[PDB]
Order: sequence, then structure tokens, then C-alpha cells
Amino acid sequence: GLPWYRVHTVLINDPGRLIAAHLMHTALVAGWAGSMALYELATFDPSDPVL
Amino acid sequence: QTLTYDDIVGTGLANKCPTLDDTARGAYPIDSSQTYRIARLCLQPTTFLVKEEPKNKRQEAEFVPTKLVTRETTSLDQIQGELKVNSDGSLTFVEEDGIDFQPVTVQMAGGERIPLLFTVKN
Ligand code: CLA
Ligand code: CLA
Ligand code: CLA
Ligand code: CLA
Ligand code: CLA
Ligand SMILES: CCCCCCCCCCCCCCCC(=O)OC[C@H](COP(=O)(O)OC[C@@H](O)CO)OC(=O)CCCCCCCCCCCCCCC
Repeated sequence: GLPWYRVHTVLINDPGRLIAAHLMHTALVAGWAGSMALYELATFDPSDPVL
Repeated sequence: QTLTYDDIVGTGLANKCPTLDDTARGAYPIDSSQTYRIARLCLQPTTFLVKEEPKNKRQEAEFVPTKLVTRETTSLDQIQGELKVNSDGSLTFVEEDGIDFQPVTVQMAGGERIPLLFTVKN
């Protein structure tokens, strides 16, 4: 069987599922961005931009 | 004109004070021997401004605009009182009664709700 460190090589000759993997990576990064902003907005104090 | 309740109901006009033609720029003569009254005093707020808390370093607070959240429930009306003529010739209005208070909640930037008893009691 494939060793753990090679599981993603099953995509090397599978353009479609390579695209699917890339789409999922992009989904996760855009989601992170959205979640990070919402967290920051929930915690940000906007009342003193001087100090 | 002479409107009726059924003309006004639900339109938001019941919260509006009456108005005068743009050409009513005359003069009401005050006869000192006479005694006077306000038969109807109407106050319609149009803006609510709240002084922001200037932080410890401060410098100066401003009055910041706010958003009304309690709808067309804000006006004071049917207020009555005597208009006295003082001996120095000034006039003084002394409120007796009326619908002279409305609870109002406005909202500041950031979401703080600020209630107030908009009033001219006494
Ligand atoms: C971008 C991320 C990503 C993508 C697109 C893929 C895509 C793929 N993986 Mg890979 N994989 C990843 C991350 C990813 N993987 C990670 C991080 C690991 C380590 C766990 C693995 C381990 C792994 C194995 C062991 C296998 C694959 C396999 C595969 C293929 C089939 C899908 C599968 O069985 O997934 C299974 C993998 C997962 C379901 C990963 C889930 C990880 C979860 C979501 C982490 C969540 C933790 C926690 C809930 C976080 C919340 C906060 C916490 C504080 C509570 C496909 C090409 C299979 C394959 O084709 O092998 C040939 C396979 O057998 N992957
Ligand atoms: C876009 C960048 C990119 C891409 C697409 C790949 C893709 C690939 N790598 Mg390479 N690689 C990269 C960057 C990249 N690598 C970098 C930066 C390094 C240096 C660290 C390596 C070092 C490296 C080695 C040494 C090997 C590969 C191998 C492979 C193949 C199998 C990987 C696998 O199944 O892992 C499976 C992985 C898991 C099941 C779990 C991994 C969990 C890791 C340890 C931590 C998780 C971190 C976190 C979840 C997400 C990342 C955070 C941040 C980076 C965004 C696959 C073609 C293998 C190969 O050539 O096989 C033929 C292999 O042996 N990669
Ligand atoms: C028709 C011309 C064309 C165009 C416009 C693109 C555009 C793109 N390709 Mg390339 N591609 C082309 C032809 C084209 N490709 C050809 C002829 C091949 C050979 C088969 C490939 C093979 C290929 C691979 C293997 C991969 C790409 C990837 C990508 C995307 C990378 C950036 C991304 O995901 O942004 C982030 C995404 C967004 C901001 C949202 C995108 C929304 C757009 C407007 C698409 C809307 C739906 C649309 C109808 C679907 C078709 C897309 C188009 C590629 C055909 C990007 C959208 C990568 C990809 O898919 O990334 C996940 C990837 O893995 N392409
Ligand atoms: C330019 C930015 C960039 C780049 C180049 C990559 C590249 C990669 N990311 Mg992605 N990622 C990014 C930004 C980026 N990411 C961002 C901004 C986020 C949101 C926070 C994510 C979230 C994300 C997730 C959730 C996952 C990836 C995964 C991957 C890998 C998929 C291919 C693979 O099999 O690798 C094989 C893996 C390696 C070659 C390992 C490389 C190790 C890198 C350098 C990290 C070093 C170890 C890490 C710091 C240890 C974490 C410890 C911590 C838990 C305490 C690839 C290395 C997937 C992955 O790792 O699958 C296993 C995956 O699950 N990324
Ligand atoms: C519809 C498209 C779109 C738009 C308008 C935005 C807009 C934004 N994003 Mg989002 N984002 C999108 C798609 C989009 N995003 C997608 C598809 C993803 C998933 C990958 C993300 C993931 C994402 C993350 C992870 C983060 C954002 C963030 C942001 C903000 C800052 C952007 C920034 O600094 O980029 C800066 C981008 C660059 C500096 C890119 C540089 C490009 C390099 C140099 C590539 C050069 C290679 C090139 C091929 C060579 C060119 C040849 C040359 C000769 C022409 C902004 C609100 C940030 C934010 O505030 O989130 C809340 C943030 O942290 N975005
Ligand atoms: C979103 C977040 C999700 C994160 C997912 C979790 C991360 C994935 C798990 C990674 C753990 C790696 C375990 C691999 C461990 C393991 O599988 O090793 C044995 C493995 C042997 O591989 P072979 O090529 O023999 O293949 C056997 C296969 O069955 C493996 O699938 O070798 C490798 O993995 C190469 C890397 C060696 C790693 C060496 C580490 C040994 C260190 C021991 C010393 C410890 C310190 C003690 C001294 C102080």
C-alpha cells in the first residue's frame, strides 16, 4: 500500500480530481479568511485609533 | 385641509407637527393688559445627537449622529400652558399639561442603544 506520506500522489494522473483537490484547498483558504475576519470583528475595539 | 383620522391613519403624519405657509412671516401683537395661553404646542424631533465619551487622554467630545429605532413615536403635542406677560415685557410660557414626554431609543455606531425620555415636563 502507499505509505502515509504519498497518499496524495493518486492525483498525479487524474486532472479532474486534481482540480477537485485544488478547489477544496481554495475553499478552505477562503473560509479561513472569512472566519478570521469575523473573529477579529467580534474582538476589535474601534473607539480609539490613537492609542 | 381638514383631514380626518382615516386620511392620516398609518401614514406617519400623526407624528408630524402642523406647519405654516412659507409666507407667514408676520407679527402677533402682545397686549400687556391681556392674558394669553398656548392652546397647542407641538415638538417634532428630527435629529438625535449624543455626546461621545472622550477617552482618558480626551481633547474634546463631539456630538455624534444616531439612528432612531423606535419609529414614528417621538413627538410631543397637545401641550398647553399660559403665556404670561412679565412686567419687564418678556413673555413666559409655563407648561401645565400635554403629551410632554416620549421614550426614544437611538443607536450609536458600534451598536450601543441609548434610551432617553425626550421631554419638556415643567
Ligand atoms: C486540502 C486538504 C486536503 C485535501 C483536499 C485532501 C484530498 C485527499 N486526500 Mg488527504 N489528507 C489531508 C488533507 C487533504 N486531503 C490531511 C490534513 C491529512 C492528514 C489527516 C490527509 C490524509 C489522507 C489520508 C490518510 C488519505 C487521504 C486521501 C485523500 C483523497 C481522498 C479523500 C480522503 O480519503 O480524505 C481523507 C482525509 C480527510 C477526511 C482529512 C480530514 C482532516 C480533518 C478535516 C481535520 C479536522 C480537525 C479538527 C476537526 C479541526 C477543528 C478544530 C478543532 C480544535 C476541534 C484526496 C486526494 C485518501 C487517498 O486517496 O489516499 C490514496 C487517504 O487514504 N488523505
Ligand atoms: C503547494 C505545495 C506543495 C504541493 C502541492 C505538494 C504535493 C506533494 N508533495 Mg511536497 N512539499 C512541499 C509543498 C508541496 N508539496 C513543501 C513546502 C515541502 C517541504 C516541507 C514538501 C516536501 C515533501 C516531501 C518530503 C514529500 C512530499 C510529497 C508530496 C506528494 C505527496 C504528499 C502527500 O500525500 O502528503 C501526505 C501528508 C499527510 C498525510 C499529512 C501531512 C501532515 C503535515 C505533516 C502537517 C500538516 C500541516 C497543516 C495541516 C496544513 C499546512 C499549513 C500551511 C502550510 C498552510 C505530493 C505530490 C511526497 C512525495 O514526493 O511522494 C511521492 C514526499 O515524500 N512533499
Ligand atoms: C478557458 C481558459 C481558462 C481559464 C479562464 C482558466 C482559469 C483558471 N484555471 Mg485553468 N485550465 C485551462 C483553461 C483555463 N483556466 C485549460 C485549457 C486547462 C487544461 C485542462 C486548465 C487546467 C487547469 C487546472 C488543472 C487548474 C486550473 C486552475 C484554474 C483557476 C486558478 C485560479 C483559481 O482557482 O482562482 C480562484 C477561484 C475564484 C476566484 C473563483 C473562480 C470563478 C471563475 C470565474 C469560474 C466560474 C465557473 C466556470 C464556468 C468554471 C470553468 C472555469 C475555467 C477554468 C474553465 C482559474 C480560474 C486551477 C483551479 O481550478 O484552481 C482550483 C487548477 O487546478 N486550470
Ligand atoms: C501560499 C500559501 C499556501 C501554500 C503554498 C499552501 C500549500 C499547501 N497547503 Mg495550504 N493553506 C494556506 C496557504 C497555503 N497553502 C492558508 C493560508 C491556509 C489557511 C490557514 C491553508 C490551509 C490548508 C489546509 C487546511 C491544508 C493545506 C494543505 C496544503 C498542502 C497541500 C498539498 C500536500 O499534500 O502537501 C503535503 C504536505 C506537506 C508537503 C507538508 C508541508 C508542511 C508545511 C510547510 C507546514 C509545516 C508544518 C506545520 C507548520 C506543522 C503544524 C504544527 C501545528 C499543528 C502545531 C500544501 C503544502 C493541506 C495539507 O497539508 O495536506 C496534508 C491541508 O490539509 N493548507
Ligand atoms: C473575487 C476575488 C477576490 C477578491 C476581490 C478578494 C479580496 C480580498 N481578499 Mg480574498 N480570496 C479569494 C478571492 C478574492 N479575495 C480567494 C479565491 C481566496 C482563496 C485562495 C481568497 C483568500 C484570501 C485570504 C487567505 C485572505 C484574503 C484577503 C483578502 C483582502 C485583501 C486582498 C489582498 O491583500 O490580496 C493580496 C494578494 C496578493 C499580494 C497577491 C500577489 C500575487 C503574487 C505576487 C503572484 C505573482 C505570480 C504571477 C502569476 C506572475 C504574474 C506575471 C506578471 C508579469 C503579470 C481583500 C478583501 C485577506 C483578508 O483580509 O481576508 C479577510 C486574507 O488574508 N483572501
Ligand atoms: C489539520 C491538521 C491535521 C494534521 C494531521 C496530523 C499529522 C500527521 C501525522 C504525522 C506523524 C508522523 C509519524 C510518522 C512516523 C512513521 O511513520 O515513520 C516510519 C516511516 C516508515 O516508512 P516506510 O517508508 O517504512 O513505510 C512504512 C509505511 O507503513 C508508512 O505508511 O517513515 C516515515 O514516516 C518517514 C519519516 C520518519 C519519521 C521519523 C520520526 C521518528 C522520530 C522518532 C524519534 C522521536 C524523538 C525521540 C527522541 C527524543
